[PDB]
Amino acid sequence: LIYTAGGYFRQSLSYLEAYNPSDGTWLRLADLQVPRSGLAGCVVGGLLYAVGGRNNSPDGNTDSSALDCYNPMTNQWSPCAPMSVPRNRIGVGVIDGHIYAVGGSHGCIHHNSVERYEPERDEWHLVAPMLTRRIGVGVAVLNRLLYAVGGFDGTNRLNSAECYYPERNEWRMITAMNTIRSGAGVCVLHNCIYAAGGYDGQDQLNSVERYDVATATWTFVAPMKHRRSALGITVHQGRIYVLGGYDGHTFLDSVECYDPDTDTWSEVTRMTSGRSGVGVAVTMEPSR
Repeated sequence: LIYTAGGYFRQSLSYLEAYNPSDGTWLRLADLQVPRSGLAGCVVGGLLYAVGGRNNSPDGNTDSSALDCYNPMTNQWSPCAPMSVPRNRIGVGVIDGHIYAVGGSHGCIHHNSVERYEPERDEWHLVAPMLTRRIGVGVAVLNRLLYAVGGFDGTNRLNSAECYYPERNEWRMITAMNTIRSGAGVCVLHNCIYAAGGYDGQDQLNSVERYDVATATWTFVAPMKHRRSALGITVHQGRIYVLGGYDGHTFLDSVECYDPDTDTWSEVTRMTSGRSGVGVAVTMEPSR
């Protein structure tokens, strides 16, 4: 199952919905404890983690440092220890069962900080900061290395990408993308880092480009059918899924799937309601 948590459409949502690519169905599950947009989702030990984001309530607007975990066996949410700072429009990646929270904003502060979460101790430790302040950053893990791609620094939208070495504890710059992208969807498929969509300060983008480590190069692939930024992205059974996003006029509910063997995109499903800024991950389906 593909899970989408949170999101945004006129305000921040607490929806938690799971998609079945063979059923067609969307499952409504336990709402997030607090409505949140601009968050990230990941899966460690089967549990679905929802990280950071912001609560845009009609009453107030607060960036979040919260970490919350969802259990598909219990269909229940449980809070974890929070990060050191609120991180809206965050990126996250998993390395050896540890959650890396990357960038994001807190009010006017644009983070370059990065922190690591250890699920076995429910603890958060700060690691080496990034070379760039990046909110709306895409994050991926390839061969146990953490990559931070694109983003916005508060003044400029970025096309650069950097790599973090966990044991070396430092970041080093890599080849920049062909396109400046903030709020793109970044994932790993096979051994290539995919950057899809995003916003370049002027247009929402449908272009997709993938980074090959062996040649240290970003090459363009088949573009999506719909430009979108602040989209959700995940990989399921060797195919990429992008969910939602914002195209400058509407909050999309389109869900596109990319088949790498044919370099093509297809529209498989719509979400129950358009939204952007979701967390998205894949884990076992819940329990009847």
